[PDB]
Amino acid sequence: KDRIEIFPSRMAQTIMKARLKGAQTGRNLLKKKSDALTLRFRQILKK
Amino acid sequence: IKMGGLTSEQYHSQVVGKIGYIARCMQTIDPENNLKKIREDYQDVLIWAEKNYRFEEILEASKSGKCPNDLDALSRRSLILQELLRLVSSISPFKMKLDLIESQYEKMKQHVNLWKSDYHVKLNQLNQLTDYLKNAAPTPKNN
Amino acid sequence: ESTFGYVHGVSGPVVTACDMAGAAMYELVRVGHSELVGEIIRLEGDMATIQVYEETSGVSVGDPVLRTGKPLSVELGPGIMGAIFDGIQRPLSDISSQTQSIYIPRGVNVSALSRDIKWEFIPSKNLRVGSHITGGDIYGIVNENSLIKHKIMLPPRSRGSVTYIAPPGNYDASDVVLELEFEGVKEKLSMVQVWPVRQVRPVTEKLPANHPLLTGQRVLDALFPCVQGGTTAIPGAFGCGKTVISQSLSKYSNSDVIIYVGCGERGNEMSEVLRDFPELTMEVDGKVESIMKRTALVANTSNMPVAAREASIYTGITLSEYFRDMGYHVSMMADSTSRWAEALREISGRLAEMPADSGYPAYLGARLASFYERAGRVKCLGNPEREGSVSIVGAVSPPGGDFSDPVTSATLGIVQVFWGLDKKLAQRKHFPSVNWLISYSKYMRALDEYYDKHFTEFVPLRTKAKEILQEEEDLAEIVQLVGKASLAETDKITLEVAKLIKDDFLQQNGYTPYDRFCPFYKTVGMLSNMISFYDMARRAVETTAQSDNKITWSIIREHMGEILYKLSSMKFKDPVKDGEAKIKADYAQLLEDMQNAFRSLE
Amino acid sequence: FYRLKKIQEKKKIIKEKSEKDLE
Amino acid sequence: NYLSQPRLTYKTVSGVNGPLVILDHVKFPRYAEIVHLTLPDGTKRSGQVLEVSGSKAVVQVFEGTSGIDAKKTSCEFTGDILRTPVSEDMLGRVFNGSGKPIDRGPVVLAEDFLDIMGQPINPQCRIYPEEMIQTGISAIDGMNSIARGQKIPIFSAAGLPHNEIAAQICRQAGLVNFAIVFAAMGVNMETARFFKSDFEENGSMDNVCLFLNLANDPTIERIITPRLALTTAEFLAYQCEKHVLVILTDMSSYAEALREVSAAREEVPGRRGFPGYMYTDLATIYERAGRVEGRNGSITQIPILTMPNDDITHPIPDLTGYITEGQIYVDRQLHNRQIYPPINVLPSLSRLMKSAIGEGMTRKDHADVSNQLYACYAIGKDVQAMKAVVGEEALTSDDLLYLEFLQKFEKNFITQGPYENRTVYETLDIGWQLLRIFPKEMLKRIPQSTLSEFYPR
Amino acid sequence: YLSQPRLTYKTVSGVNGPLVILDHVKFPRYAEIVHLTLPDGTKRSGQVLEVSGSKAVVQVFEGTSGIDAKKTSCEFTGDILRTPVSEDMLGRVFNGSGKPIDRGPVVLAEDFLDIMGQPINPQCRIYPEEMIQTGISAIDGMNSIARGQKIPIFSAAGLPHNEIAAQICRQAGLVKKEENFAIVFAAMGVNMETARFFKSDFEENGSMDNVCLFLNLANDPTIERIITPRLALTTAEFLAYQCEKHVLVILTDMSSYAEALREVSAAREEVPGRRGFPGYMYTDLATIYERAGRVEGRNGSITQIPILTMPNDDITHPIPDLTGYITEGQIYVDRQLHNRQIYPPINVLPSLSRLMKSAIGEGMTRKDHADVSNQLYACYAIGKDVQAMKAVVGEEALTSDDLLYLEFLQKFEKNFITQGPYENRTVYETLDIGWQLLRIFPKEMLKRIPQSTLSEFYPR
Ligand SMILES: Nc1ncnc2c1ncn2[C@@H]1O[C@H](COP(=O)(O)OP(=O)(O)O)[C@@H](O)[C@H]1O
Repeated sequence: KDRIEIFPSRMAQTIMKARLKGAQTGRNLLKKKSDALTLRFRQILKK
Repeated sequence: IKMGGLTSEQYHSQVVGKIGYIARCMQTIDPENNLKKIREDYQDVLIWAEKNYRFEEILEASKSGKCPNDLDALSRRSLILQELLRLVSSISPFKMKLDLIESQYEKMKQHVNLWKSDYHVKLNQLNQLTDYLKNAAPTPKNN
Repeated sequence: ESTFGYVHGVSGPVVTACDMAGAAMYELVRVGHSELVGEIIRLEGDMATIQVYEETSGVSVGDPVLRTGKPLSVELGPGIMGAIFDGIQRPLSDISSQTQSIYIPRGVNVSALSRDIKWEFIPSKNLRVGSHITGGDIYGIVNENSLIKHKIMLPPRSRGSVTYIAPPGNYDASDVVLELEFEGVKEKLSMVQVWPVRQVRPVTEKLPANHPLLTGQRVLDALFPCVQGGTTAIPGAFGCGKTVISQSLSKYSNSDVIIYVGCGERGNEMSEVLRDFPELTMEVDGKVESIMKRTALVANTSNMPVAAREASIYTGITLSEYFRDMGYHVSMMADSTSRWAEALREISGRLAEMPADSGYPAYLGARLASFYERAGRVKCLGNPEREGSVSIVGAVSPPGGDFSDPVTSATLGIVQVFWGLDKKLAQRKHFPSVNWLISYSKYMRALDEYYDKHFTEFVPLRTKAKEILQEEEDLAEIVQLVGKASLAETDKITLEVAKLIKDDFLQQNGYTPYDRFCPFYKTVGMLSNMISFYDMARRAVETTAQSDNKITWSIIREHMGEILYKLSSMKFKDPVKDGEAKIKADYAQLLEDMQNAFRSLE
Repeated sequence: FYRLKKIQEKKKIIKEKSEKDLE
Repeated sequence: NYLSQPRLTYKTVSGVNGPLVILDHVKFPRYAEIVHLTLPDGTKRSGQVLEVSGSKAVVQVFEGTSGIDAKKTSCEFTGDILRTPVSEDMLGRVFNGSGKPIDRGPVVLAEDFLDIMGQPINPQCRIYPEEMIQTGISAIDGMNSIARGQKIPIFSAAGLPHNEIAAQICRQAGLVNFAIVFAAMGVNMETARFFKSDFEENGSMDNVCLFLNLANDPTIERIITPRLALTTAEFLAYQCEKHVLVILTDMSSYAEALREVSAAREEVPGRRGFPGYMYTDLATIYERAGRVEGRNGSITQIPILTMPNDDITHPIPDLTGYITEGQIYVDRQLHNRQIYPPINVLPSLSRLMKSAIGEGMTRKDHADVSNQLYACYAIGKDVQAMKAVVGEEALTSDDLLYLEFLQKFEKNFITQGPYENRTVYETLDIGWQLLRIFPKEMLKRIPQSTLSEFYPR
Repeated sequence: YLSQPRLTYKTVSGVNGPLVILDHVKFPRYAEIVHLTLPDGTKRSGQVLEVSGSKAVVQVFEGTSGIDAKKTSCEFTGDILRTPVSEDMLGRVFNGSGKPIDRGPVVLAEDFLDIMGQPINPQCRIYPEEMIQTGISAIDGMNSIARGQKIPIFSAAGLPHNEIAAQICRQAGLVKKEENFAIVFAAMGVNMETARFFKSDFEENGSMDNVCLFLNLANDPTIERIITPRLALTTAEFLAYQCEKHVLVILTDMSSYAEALREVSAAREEVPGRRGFPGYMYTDLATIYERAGRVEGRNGSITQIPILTMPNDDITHPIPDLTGYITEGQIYVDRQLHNRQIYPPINVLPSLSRLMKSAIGEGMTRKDHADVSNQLYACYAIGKDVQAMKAVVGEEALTSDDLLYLEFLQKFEKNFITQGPYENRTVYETLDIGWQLLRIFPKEMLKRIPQSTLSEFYPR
């Protein structure tokens, strides 16, 4: 539920830091996708 | 040694126990000595109690393998005789023909696991009803 | 030789003693002028280290330390039932009587059983002078309670032939009731035997477990069943409900007697038991009777001296094994094995031993293993045949609420049943808070024969219940990324019957008159209706989605909203007011109402 | 840290006892 | 009988290490006896014997070891444990951490001396607490109700208004005479004055005793500060039948003294480095509560603790959680929105509410209302968490009603004036006028009889 | 020959958890054994863990409770722990110390052997080659066990590793185109239901006339578990290397063994490895696990399948971790598959078998075996990846190929892994099922299989 339950280790710290960078990157990519579509959508509304 | 977690002394003590109890049960159901097919299927144990031996003498004979000494077999053998003793005790004013006991003994002896059987359940129901009525006061329910 | 040594030193619950040459490890030893009670945990020369079962504050160097030879042991006999004992077997009712205090004084030596009470003794009649007798033989009944006939029996170490047996009459804990001879040596017995709590009381056999430990809780008895003779754990964070499960089993179960073991627990718990259990009643043979007659409490509240938590747990199981040898289906609430493990942490810390995980001693896993495995269904010792059982339920309390806890980690390797409680359910006041994804019972394969004999429809229902309750979580991980509009109609039906089974079957408000208990017939009737709705709703969609005339979950809800409300209402049926036939007839009418409604949709 | 601290204290005790045993 | 034998005094300091001073040549040391130390400059300190071994007594010094000396330090061994002079004369007075007076009044005349450790209340004599206290606060009296003689802490994040909440309880708490023990450990002076002033503002000061240990007072005195408070509470309750309430303030600043002593002794560490005995030490505080047979007294405890990094699972709240009769939670998510008192009902529970409510204590509906309020508040948080991802367009009309329930609930049921007293009956009526937001049949926690008597009004 | 009489001491200078500290001892040996006689006259065996001058630290097998620092008569044997052994140990049950627990007498020795064994010269290890059909497709196909391989079953607590191991004991035998294993079984710290389950299953299958069970139940003393696996392996080496038997050795829970080393190591104040186990855990586990495999000039061979309760479900815990370094792969049993009702719950991905490639090919198996396994394994892995994608990017983002890997994953667990408790599937039937699953994809997708093997076995 609240946590991923990878077992506490330097392995898990490595993997979770990489997951955080992956998730923040994925947020920003999908936010860029949203903004690009949002700009086109607002242009379409005016048109 | 060590069988079921019992020490050697305890294991043989349980055996001597089962021997003495089987003998008591037989003497209880058959003070007439007329359940002879049943009696014969316990003569190997009953003899050590029919003889006036001391407890430790039967123990040393069991340690020497002279007495019967498989505690599980003695337990099954004991149970068969006990459930007949429960039957007889549940109906004391009505004790049935002796061959009906030896017939029901055959039906118990044939069973793969008498302890799980409906026979034991029927005896439990009889004892519950009987033991209550040995103590319950006069009422419409109890009458 | 001296009967006493002298306190060489003290550190909290540990006392070192000099002039202890010839001590035995785990010998019971009195400490101090006030005669504190303790047990030798280590030997270090002509010198000993004693774990003390009372707080040592006030003990002085050079105080007398009196040996006893005996290991830590419990008196067993008539007058156990309904009593409350501390972790060192002192009966709290008699402490209260003799002292008039609000508190247990340090140094009390009160006898573990009330040796002044003349009990009614009924010798077996089968025994007589010269008869052969062995450990576990019932030489007589005592009519202790209207429920529990006490079945006095020869101590397991003893064997011999009957020198004397007392006639029917009234006797006490000092009156000689039986005398044996063995190897020319006589041995008198009173009605009270004494047993070392650390030594397992032996048995003829430990059998497989194959009769459900009936419990008031629907989710437990249906989806994760315990069995008479089986172990169980209830790991849960604080406030999760594990103590109310422990109460509920004790209040309402098919257990013939309950030993409850308040090891390190909050004091109001013991007061609540002693308030409720004399007033709650079962029935036997047409006589209503107070359930306290079938219980005993071992108490050691959280502020009582740490060491006594160990003696408490071993007392609770040793009493349980005594009643097991009588052929009773005993149950025993080990009401927190983590607060026990914390007492083993404490003694280990004072001994300066090397800790395993989170400070716990390395032998913790071994102590817990050799404790829960004292459960079983057993061919008793001795001659009149009995099938007693102990069932052990341990309320593990994981520090921080996390099952990575070493007590949990050991306990789960031992117990055959896991009822893992979820704090998120307890926050929502969903109770009993059993997480159905992580919980399990290993006994299902044995119990399936009982369900086949008495409830042949049940195994299909139990399977469909567990599956729907898993499919909910499989759907949730999707829904949280896209929204509920993604769901197929089969999935909406799945979530709805999961919500019924969650909020109206698994949920149970165990203090209310209607959720107080739940018979199996009520339980299966509720689950049967809910799963009958699932199969019929699923069938209706599968039957019609092949066409433009497709049935949907919304169509069903709008045509059958009263049926959903009736299904939710099923929990409110009350066994005190409604007979089994009446509840079953209402449930049959729900099945018919559902069938006729679905027949109108199809 | 705690296990190593206790090991180090046990060593210090053993050293002290070993020097006392020179008498 | 009195201890007649003349006291010894030792210069035989033979080591000093952290807060410990190790004596030698001591004649029959007693575990836990108290020792007074005179420093070379004539300063007086006090300390408890923590270990004894032959001639050695390991004394922990309360007032710190700085200035203890291996030649000139004089240890007067008192020959007994830490007794405290107690009396009903301690009401309307203020004490330092170790129970010395600081209100400029005289030393307490003992009506008796009691052992600071108390005694284990016999589980047979203990009476299960059930007579409800109204605190006046709806988030308590409605959904987390407190019984007379309950122990139930207030958990808070740091900087939350938990002081004001405790002050309000000490302004409004009463049954459907009363006296207060208050203790504070490691409190800042800017808050000590607030508590002292509040008991004056409420007019209550004559019926209350304040034990104050401030953050710059000695840390080891915090170990005994709540024990002194409880010993006075036992004297007032069990010896004098007073209906005592005990407030223990920042049990966290107490628990930090346990962690310090643990590290200084090298005790086996549990989670976050608290000693293994942390649960027992907390029990030795928290179990001195509840009624006892024949005595009309009833020690109620409301400990207060700042949870570190706001973490509910931290050892301080978590072990307190296992011991206390449920817990009351105060939350930033309410306080930032100015929702005073910021009590979040949902994570809260009261173990004794089960028997403190319903006919003869409170109105018949109360238990059912409480459960249904948890159900709707919880579902409201769940649909709020849904809206925060997928928007209101994904929510059904019923899901938006649960979201509206959470909003209307926090603005009315929890939101209350700092001096506003609400009866349980008024709290229940607010509960029902919120529950009426849903149709009668949606109230799935409530029986049909309760709905027929209480839903339509 | 022991022509000199045994000494005996009442010089127990300390007793400390499982340790008894003797003093005034004359010329002790490391790993010598002693017979402690308690005050009540009862006997407990022990073994010397340390010596220094007059002092000897005895580990006590039957636990230390009741030992007394003045009365305890401690008898030294003069020698290390040698077990008796004979072929008469087949058809019997023993406690972990090696005493009988059936009604029968003590073992009448054909020889005495040191329970540590002796190092087998690496030159003389004949390499394992014959594959054993276990009867379970997940460990006959995608993984396999060579006769002489060391391949343990890792399992989390509560999982059905008992049913796996017993299913292997029923089914397992050589590939068909006198010979069956003698099964040596050792239980350490087992719950009673586990003891009953194996003890019953060997008798109910009727194979009991050719097996030997050492039982240590959870309520038997901790220290006995140290002997128990070494004792069993010594019986295995006697039967195999001196009597030509093919032996299967099952160890039921190496975690309850590792906990026993932890308990005594902690009591000794030894420097710990991770999680407080003795730092020597690796070499210690090696002296157990390495005692396996065929030897020069013998036909006899020991296969070990040790079983190991993964603590807290953690594959990286030191007990499974150090085991994985020593054992020639592992079979991993997973909570996830168990919760899904997949019996046996073998997660094929972390499961590995170092010898398997040498046990397969023409004349050993159907010639496709290696190729089919590699393809199936990679497909299951891609399956788990696309299963995560079904949430992270959505079902609507899956390609037709990803949906085929998802269909493969489902059908594979339902048919490849799921056995039932008695279905003794041949290797040949397993590869037929393998192809029947590979047939889901277009031929060109099967990049791990050579085009010759595809042309022979894909169009089926
Ligand atoms: N089965 C239940 N039915 C109703 N309320 C419950 C139930 N289980 C938990 N609660 C409530 O939550 C409280 C906390 O659970 P409890 O078992 O008493 O504490 P803990 O988990 O710490 O042992 C209960 O006393 C009760 O008030």
